[PDB]
Amino acid sequence: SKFGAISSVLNDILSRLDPPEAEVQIDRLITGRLQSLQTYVTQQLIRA
Amino acid sequence: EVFNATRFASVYAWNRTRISNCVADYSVLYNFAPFFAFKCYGVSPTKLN
Ligand SMILES: *[C@@H]1O[C@H](CO)[C@@H](O[C@@H]2O[C@H](CO)[C@@H](O)[C@H](O)[C@@H]2O)[C@H](O)[C@H]1NC(C)=O
Ligand SMILES: *[C@@H]1O[C@H](CO)[C@@H](O)[C@H](O)[C@H]1NC(C)=O
Repeated sequence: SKFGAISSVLNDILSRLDPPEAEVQIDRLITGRLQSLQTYVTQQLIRA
Repeated sequence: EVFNATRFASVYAWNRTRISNCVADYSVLYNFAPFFAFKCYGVSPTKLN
């Protein structure tokens, strides 16, 4: 999932844009993935 | 060839071109350019090759 960014692949966004502009994209990816992981952990806790 | 054409078309009829089956080296673009505006949006201009 692109999560509202240019690309959904960390390796290729890193290899396409320079750090001081791709930092926003990777931060967006980090937010999306962290939210998904939090959802997974919460559901796992409930089922446990 | 794209850079030293002598008859760049006007904006109302923006002439198109196709670049394929070749190795893109942008150092020639840097050479043939007293650059004034090189704002690159979807990609970093430094990292093109
Ligand atoms: C847009 O600009 C292109 C780059 O010069 C033109 O292509 C060239 O066309 C000439 C004449 O046909 C060829 O000899 C040359 O190899 C190259 O392909 C192109 O013609 C131009 N567009 C129009 C509509 O003329
Ligand atoms: C076109 O080619 C000539 C050949 O030497 C070169 O001197 C000139 O700088 C070129 N122009 C562009 C815009 O690339």
